[PDB]
Amino acid sequence: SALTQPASVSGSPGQSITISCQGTSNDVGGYESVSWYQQHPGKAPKVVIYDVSKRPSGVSNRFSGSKSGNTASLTISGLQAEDEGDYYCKSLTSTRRRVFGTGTKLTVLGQPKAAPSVTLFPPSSEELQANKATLVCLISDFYPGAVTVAWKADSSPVKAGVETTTPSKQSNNKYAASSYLSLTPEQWKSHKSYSCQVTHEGSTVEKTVAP
Amino acid sequence: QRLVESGGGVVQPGSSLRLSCAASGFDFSRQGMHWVRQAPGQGLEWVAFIKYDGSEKYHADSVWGRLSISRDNSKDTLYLQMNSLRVEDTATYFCVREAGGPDYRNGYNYYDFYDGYYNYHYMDVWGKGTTVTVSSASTKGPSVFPLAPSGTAALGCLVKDYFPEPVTVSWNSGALTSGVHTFPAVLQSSGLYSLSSVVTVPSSSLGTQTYICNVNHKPSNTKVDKKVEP
Amino acid sequence: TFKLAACVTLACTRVKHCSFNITTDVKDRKQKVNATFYDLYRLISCQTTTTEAVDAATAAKVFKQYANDNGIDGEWTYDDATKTFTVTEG
Ligand SMILES: *[C@@H]1O[C@H](CO)[C@@H](O[C@@H]2O[C@H](CO)[C@@H](O[C@@H]3O[C@H](CO[C@H]4O[C@H](CO[C@H]5O[C@H](CO)[C@@H](O)[C@H](O)[C@@H]5O)[C@@H](O)[C@H](O[C@H]5O[C@H](CO)[C@@H](O)[C@H](O)[C@@H]5O)[C@@H]4O)[C@@H](O)[C@H](O[C@H]4O[C@H](CO)[C@@H](O)[C@H](O)[C@@H]4O)[C@@H]3O)[C@H](O)[C@H]2NC(C)=O)[C@H](O)[C@H]1NC(C)=O
Ligand SMILES: *[C@@H]1O[C@H](CO)[C@@H](O)[C@H](O)[C@H]1NC(C)=O
Repeated sequence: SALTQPASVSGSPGQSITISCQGTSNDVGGYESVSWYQQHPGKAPKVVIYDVSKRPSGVSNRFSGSKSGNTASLTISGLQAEDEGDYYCKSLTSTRRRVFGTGTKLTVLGQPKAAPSVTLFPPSSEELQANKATLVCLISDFYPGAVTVAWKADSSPVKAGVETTTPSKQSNNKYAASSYLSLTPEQWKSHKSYSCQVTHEGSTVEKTVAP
Repeated sequence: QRLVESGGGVVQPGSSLRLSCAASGFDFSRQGMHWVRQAPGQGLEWVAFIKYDGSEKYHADSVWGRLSISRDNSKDTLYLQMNSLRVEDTATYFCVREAGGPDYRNGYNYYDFYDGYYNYHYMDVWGKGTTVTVSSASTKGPSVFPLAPSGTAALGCLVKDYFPEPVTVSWNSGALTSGVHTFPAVLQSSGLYSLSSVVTVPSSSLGTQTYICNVNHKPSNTKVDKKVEP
Repeated sequence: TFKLAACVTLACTRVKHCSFNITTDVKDRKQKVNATFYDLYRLISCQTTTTEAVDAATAAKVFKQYANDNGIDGEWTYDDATKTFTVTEG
């Protein structure tokens, strides 16, 4: 049973943030053996705290740890850009197993908010001629790198045949993402229009296409 | 201290695979070792731990006893025997060292049986990991469709229904790199991957400049060039 | 005559599995010993050696030297009813 962590936290450079890690009396609460790992994309995790509050050699003094009852916490003070990444707690358990928390994505807000640009492509003639159909919703130049996507057939929500990527960093350091709606050619031709609606920081950008 | 995993690959559910991890730069036989895994885009999951002398081992409920840890100290190697594989076993698998050493008290350094280290309860060395992908799909090259542009215009290529990862995409044989963005793949319910690549170009250049996406899927030895036009 | 009981503390769990910590070829290091008996509970294992002396005081001086020579390091207790010195490790 994974230790409970918040899905995400965020803060501005220079600020402090704290990430919790909730377990039981047979793990977090039963030993002084909670450790924390920082993970950057495409790399192995790296320990930043162990035994609840101790720092491995070389780790910045800005990282600290504590525990009360069945909940442990990692605090990072004076946030820097390089702190951005995913953080995982871990504890020894009463059966000598180990167990990780569900992980927390930390965002360090290092540039101003930027609204997504959206381009929606209809199915190509080549794909329709292959008896298939895909709408492609391309989302670009936004920050921070998180969005929600909703598809609509006319004005009715469509949830089937949808796949969406996690936002990826552009060369200009903003973010882009993609969403796909698969339909049969019959579905595509039957509806009056399709919409891809992208919600970013509480604001929605929409594009529409029609046969 | 270095750990190097191997033995990963692309396999089908029900199959078996044996992962190995070669250890160097420390005294392997005195230290505990783990496997930890991470499915793509998901969190870390502890898989198993084995004591320095192999006398005791522990496994997560989710993997007992399909995945079994063992070690051979005479070869400085850690193993994970993976049987009856399931799609949900798809992950990067990391070989990982348990930090350890003496128990210091009353002015003495205490070691376990045969001078083994006691555990310090954190992980201090990781390999780069080995990828395991478990799927009912078989190798299949992509179908490539153009994303036609409707003072800038976006256009691109949809790379559809391939297995396994990865595909690479360039534009105009690599001559065009400004404003190009190739997206991560999505894994569809069908078990096949799809991705897209797009480029932002001057609207004025359309009908003058040719745009072709060059798609390469090495696992199926497939190369496709698709011209993308208005 | 007085006697020296050199003792070590055992932890035990018909085969009986036990362990104790013993000093090693390095004096500041100790290692857990795999001790089994064949026909956690704590036990004390002793071996006893001898001397004659005029004093309870002179006997200690001697026994102290013995222990120091052998590498026995622990707590010392004396019972005059049984005139026995004891050194206990652990
Ligand atoms: C020969 O020498 C050995 C080694 O010194 C000695 O082994 C010790 O035995 C004693 C007595 O039985 C044990 O004491 C018990 O300890 C219980 C707590 O143990 C857990 O926590 C320990 C402390 O951990 C913190 O600090 C350490 C760094 O110091 C850090 O690494 C941790 O992460 C954490 O921050 C921890 O070291 C210990 O680790 C052992 O077990 C884990 C698995 O759990 C394993 O992975 C390790 O490799 C290691 O073996 C463990 O996690 C404590 O709760 C308990 O207290 C209860 O009982 C006592 C009575 O003994 C009561 O007084 C008390 O009120 C409680 O009811 C007790 O104190 C100690 O853990 C052993 N040490 C080790 C390293 O194993 C042998 O006893 C010696 N043999 C003889 C015959 O003497
Ligand atoms: C301890 O010794 C006994 C008897 O030789 C043996 O059965 C057991 O495997 C040993 N324990 C370890 C951990 O080596």
